[PDB]
Parts: sequence; C-alpha cells; structure tokens
Amino acid sequence: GRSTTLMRLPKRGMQGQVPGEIKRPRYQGVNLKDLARFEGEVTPELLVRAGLLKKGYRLKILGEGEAKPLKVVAHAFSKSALEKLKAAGGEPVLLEA
Amino acid sequence: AHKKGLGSTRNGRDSQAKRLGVKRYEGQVVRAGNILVRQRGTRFKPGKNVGMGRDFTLFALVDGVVEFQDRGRLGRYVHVRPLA
Amino acid sequence: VRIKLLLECTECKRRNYATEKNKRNTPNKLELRKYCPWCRKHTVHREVKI
Amino acid sequence: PKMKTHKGAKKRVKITASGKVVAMKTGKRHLNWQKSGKEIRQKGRKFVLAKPEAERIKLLLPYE
RNA sequence: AACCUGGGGAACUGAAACAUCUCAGUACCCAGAGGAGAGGAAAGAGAAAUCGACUCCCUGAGUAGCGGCGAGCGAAAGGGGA
RNA sequence: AGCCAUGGGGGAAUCUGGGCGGACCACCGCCUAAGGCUAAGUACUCCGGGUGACCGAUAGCGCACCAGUACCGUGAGGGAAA
RNA sequence: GGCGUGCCUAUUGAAGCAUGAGCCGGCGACUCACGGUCGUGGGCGAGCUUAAGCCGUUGAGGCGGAGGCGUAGGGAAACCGAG
RNA sequence: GUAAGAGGAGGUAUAGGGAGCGACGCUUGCCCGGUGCCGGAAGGUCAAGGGGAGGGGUGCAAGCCCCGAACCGAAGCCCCGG
RNA sequence: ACCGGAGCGCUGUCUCGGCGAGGGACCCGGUGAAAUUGAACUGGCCGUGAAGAUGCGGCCUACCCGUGGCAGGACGAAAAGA
RNA sequence: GGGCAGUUUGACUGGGGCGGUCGCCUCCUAAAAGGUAACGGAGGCGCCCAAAGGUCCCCUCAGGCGGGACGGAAAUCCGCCGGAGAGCGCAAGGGUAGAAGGGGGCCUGACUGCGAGGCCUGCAAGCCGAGCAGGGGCGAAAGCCGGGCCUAGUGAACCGGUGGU
Repeated sequence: GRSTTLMRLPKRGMQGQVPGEIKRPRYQGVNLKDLARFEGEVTPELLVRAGLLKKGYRLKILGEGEAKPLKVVAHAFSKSALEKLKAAGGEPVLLEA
Repeated sequence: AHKKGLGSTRNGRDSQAKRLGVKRYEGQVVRAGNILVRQRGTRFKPGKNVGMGRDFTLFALVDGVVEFQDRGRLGRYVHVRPLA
Repeated sequence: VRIKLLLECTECKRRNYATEKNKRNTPNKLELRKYCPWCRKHTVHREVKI
Repeated sequence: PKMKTHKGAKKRVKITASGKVVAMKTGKRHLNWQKSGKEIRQKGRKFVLAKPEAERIKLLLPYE
C-alpha cells in the first residue's frame, strides 16, 4: 500500500537523456597472469579470437601474476601493468599510427 | 433502543515506548561502544572506564567486565574492570 | 519555523558553506560569526538568501 | 514472453558482486537547517538487506 | 476463408481507485488493390575519412530511452543469413 | 527537443539555391527533396496432395447420419438431436 | 443383546433446525510457449554454446561462432583498477 | 444535423418559442444581501497578438538564433445602478 | 367509480346461525402430471448440544398398511435477503 | 458552460449514519526486566534561543521564625534554622546543588572529512559515542567543546527552484 519500499532514492547520475548515449571507446581488462599461460605475442584480434575479450572495443593491460618476457599489443595500460613489462616485456599503443 | 446522547472522550494516547533499562548487567564483556544503561535520568552515574553522553547513557570504554556499585551519598554506579 | 526564518552561511572571497538557522524579533540584522571553510582555514561567514 | 526488467530498480539501487543489494540512505531533500552535519555525513550511503532479495529478482536480465 | 494498403476508431481492463499514461491505433466501420500487398533507387545512414535499393527471419536487446520517472511502453545503426 | 510527414497564416532561391548529422551557432562531413513505375525474399489458407507418440459418434468441424435442415425468434440471430 | 449425532462445504464451533446433491451414466478443473531462480541427472570445463539459415534425409544428421554467459570490480561520470 | 437543410412557415408581434400557477370571484404586501438576470463610451485585472529599450549565445568578423522590458493589447470576473 | 363524519330506508354484515339447490370433493371404468426429493426402519415428554431435535441422554408411550379429513411442526416448499 | 461525458465522492466504528478520532511526547492500566491491547484514565507538541550555546574563575535556593521607611500574607534588605521540597524555556515523568540552576569574561565545535563498537528493530527510519586527521574557542594548566538537563517541536520518494564543481 505504502511506497512499495520505493522510498529509496536514485543517484544513478546523468542516467539517460535523448540523443541516446555516447559510444566513446571502452576498455577490456586483462590480467597478465593470463599472460604467462598464453605464449608468443598478444594482440587485440588475438584475444577476440581467443576466449578472453571479444569486441570489448579496446584493451587495458593490468592484473597481477607472474611476469614473463614477450610482446603485447595494448590499447591501455595500468601503472602496475607497466611494471611487469619492466621485468622484461614490450608494449605498443593506440595503433593506426 | 434509544441512542440519544453519549459522553465522548479526549484521553487515549501513549508512546512508541523505546526500551530503556540496564542493557548490559555485570559479568558481561564489552568491546567498547556497547551501551550498558539506557536511562532517562541519572539512576546510574558513570563508573570506571564507562562514559556518559547526551541521553544519560552508561556505555563501554574498553574491553572488560561490567561491575555494579552503590554509594548512598553519591548515587548508584556502573563500571568496567580492565581485564588486561 | 518560518516567520522566525532559516538561513545558510556563506564565506567571503567566493563560497564555503554550512547549514544553520536564524530569528528576527531580536534586533538582528547581518548575521555574522565564525566557522571553517572547505578549502583553507578559519573565516567569518555572512547571512544570505533563503 | 521475455521479462520486462524494472527501470526504477536499476535506477536507484545496485546489487554488489555477492548477490547483495546495496545503495541509498533515505531522508535528505527537505531536512537541513536543524540538521547536524553528523547525519549529513551519515547521509552518505546505506546498505539494505532481506526484501532486497525480491529486489534482486526485480532487475533480472541485465543484473546490474 | 484468411492474409494486404489506406481514411475513420473505441471500451472493458492495466495502473489494485481515476483523468496523464493503459488496453490500442487491437476490436469494429468503410474504401480499395491481388496471388499478393504496401514498400522500394537515399535532400538516407552514422562517426569509421565506414556505408551504399525496398522488404522478411536471427541478432543487437528488453539494450538506447520514453514514463502520474508509476503501471509499464520499447527503438535505429551495426553483425549473420534470405 | 531535433528529424519525418501536415492544418491556418506569413512567404524564396537553380549550385555562393540548398535539406541534414537532435535547441542554437562556427566549422567539418553527408545527401539532391517539393513528378510517377519496379520481380524477388514475406504473408494467407477457400482449395489439391502428403503426413500425425491427432479424435473416436457427449470426443472430433456446430453436423460422420439428408445441416445451415428441424425447431425458436418480428428481424439481426441462436442452433441441435440421430 | 453389547455399542454408535449421514456426506461435503463452510466454521470459534455441525448430527444439526447453515450449506449443495432424487437416482445412475457419460463429460468436467493445475497446461503450455517464452524469460527467470533454485535443485538436480549429465557433457565439457578457464572456458562453455550457437540463432536464422546452407546442404541432407523421409520419420537421418551435419554444416553454420553471427550472437550469449563466463574472465574484475569499483564511481553518478570522466576514468582508474585488485583496487 | 458534422453540413446542405429540415421543421418554425408559405406563419410575421393580436404572431412563434420558454417558464411558472391554473374556470369564475376577492387579493397578491415587505426586503436586491448573496445569486441569476437588464443595462453603462470611466476603470481594476487578465490571452494570443503588437511593439522593441536593455541583453544572452555563437563565430576573425559580416551575420545567424534565443530572452524579453515601456506602453498598446478583447470577452470574462470585479465595478455602477436597475 | 377519488378521502373523512352523520342520518333515513333496507338487509344473514351480526346476534347466530338452521335448511335447500347445483358444480366439485367421495366410490367405479378410460386417460393420467407438476414443483420438491442426501438416505429413511421418521412418536411424545424433560433435558441437552453452534442457543428452536423423530436421530443425542433420560423416561414414557407405540400391534403391521391405509382412506376421508385437519394444518402445530418437519426452523415446511417458492425467491443464492428487495 | 450539468446542455453532456468519464471519474472521484476515505478509514477505524460493541451494526451504519452522527459525533469523537487518525501522527508525535510524558504518566497510569502495564501484572518487580522487554513489550502489551481496548471509542480505557489523566495531560501535552506542530515551538523556541545568538545566547537558552562551549569553556574558565565564582555564588546557592524554596521555606519558616526573629527586626524593620514605603511596604506589607507578597516587592526591599538585616539575622538565624533549613539538603533539595525553588529554579530547572513549554505537558508529564525520571533526574538535579559533589549543578543542569544563577553571575560575569571570552568566544562561536548550532565545525569539515569520517567513524569502531552499540541501543532499537518486519523493512525503511530514528537514537548512543570514544577515537583519528584537520584547523580552531576557552583555561596556566588538568581538560571539555561535532548545541541545548533528558525524552515532543515533525515529512520517504518522485517534481522542480537555489548558489556552486
């Protein structure tokens, strides 16, 4: 009968408009303990062709685990992720350049 | 049946009575922050390592044991022995 | 309550806030007294608006 | 066919990664003036529980 | 007999009541065209210097939103086929 | 609060005219309106065939049988029994 | 001769002077489709599975990874990230 | 009746529509406060419209779009009496 | 042929009823239905119990089936309380 | 603008109307914790205060009797006995001088960022508070200060105004 516990209030922020919403690229997280298990190099399509991404717009390197030498193909980078690629690992960026 | 007059009233009212009294008795352990007495007046004045606040409440200040006390010319008291 | 009115206090040099109350009947004009700002340190605060 | 998923439901509350429905404290839009900053500070967030289970059934399809 | 294009078109009921909202542009009224209809050569799309007639199925997605921000209502681009 | 179409009034340009990318503008891209036609992919089931972990004469089309027939009703209509 | 207040429904409570049944016969009431949430019998399992449809079959399967769920979450957001 | 028109009426104020009571006889008093109603070339207030002071946004800028002031703005209610 | 009060005549309206007539009702031949129906081997009293009993206790009464006839009851049937 | 249409036109209630009532505070019923009903018994809130708030130095009332210009049971003070019976903003109850009261000085913590652990509890609400950082007010300090002796003085959400990032 009461406010069907509807008395809780919204704070979803911005939460909608009418020109739709912004497509603006998002990032997929990757944990570089999934690195050590994989081998060779890494690339965007390679993860979407894997089982660990698929069309998540772009890719942010991150995560914990064991750092092992190879190269990636990264779209975004955590400070921590830069560090395991300081153990002995490479990385590119943004592409189309 | 004759239902003529009938003297009404203006009385029936009470209170969403909150539950007040000695919340934690003696021999009881507290982790500090546990209130031992919810009272209206000061029927229980602070004890050793027990504090009081705006609503006259004896609560815990440490991790020990509630100890009861009386002092005729000073009032009744509730304390918390250390337990080091 | 209203007609006795309620007011917020505002700093100087632009912004800084709190949430208090007033009273008119006592010959009170510019309600002015100390507080603290979000940024920086102790300041006055002048009576303002709704 | 197909659940409708409630808009308000998602619009004000979230179930954290534990099947725990958590969001908003009630009561601040008309409060104020005689309000101690103590509670405005405690008007930060909340938690909710129990009937929030049914609330987990509400959102359904996307979860969120 | 049904299905189809158009011009008209509700109410119960849903919102636990009722007006906005709803059922629903469904029921019916009519007009007209046929093994079909209508549609159909972008004064479009959408953001990539990417697209390339219209329609149907899957998809996206119950997503983007619309909303006494209630009941609930529910898109297009893109991808796959025809 | 645009785009799409339109009821009253106001009322133009032919490529430095222009419509549009969601108020509005600078800019940057996109498209050529204010004339008319176009198979297929889809839909329907009166109908012809096949098929069914479909029914068995209170079930199954309302009716297997002499049914849109008896009968009822002013009429619209209802509507068997065997 | 020892004993014994029909049935159902409906009740605080029925044998009831509450309720429905003249008798028998046939019919007659917890389905399904989709989306959920949980438990379970399974296959795989850091992954798992395809929708429409192409090909085939006459009671024959296969092909089809487009798409879904899974891997990180936190914030309203930009954005950061086991924080 | 959406209209065209139909009646009223091929009638024309001694006529047609509406209201009250109800043959004939004696008689129908007093209050306009509210309300309805008849009226008034002032006025209070109020719509779209008109006008454009002052201004915003934007762009090199020309320019384009938006906000709206003074006063001008009807019936309506109020107002003056019956 | 509307609603009060009065009187006069008249009278089975009454005292207060008695008789008679026919058509039914009754018996015989022919035809022969309805609503209702939980099942019936269905008595009073005094108690009881959802407060109003054939049925339960207690007592008493009662040879088995009808026909004419009488309506106290079976909370009588009829109307899912106006 | 009832000429016409869709709708609304509460709820409890010793049957309904009628009247009372609808929430919040205190005391009884309330049965030695908690809690508790009833159209049961008695009353209150919809406010207030910039000092009524924080602190530091400081004073102690009511009352009764004894003495007195006005005064006069009662304004005023003198003195003696008097421990809470006065004031404690406003109803009630608890509480109160070993102060909450009453005087002055100073001030504005009627802070911000939080907040362990609790009271209470169908949810949602409400209620308790050390502590920690900031940067302050009082006091030499010790220290308290995140309003008020305590419990009434109140209103989820949606809507939108407001200054601002």
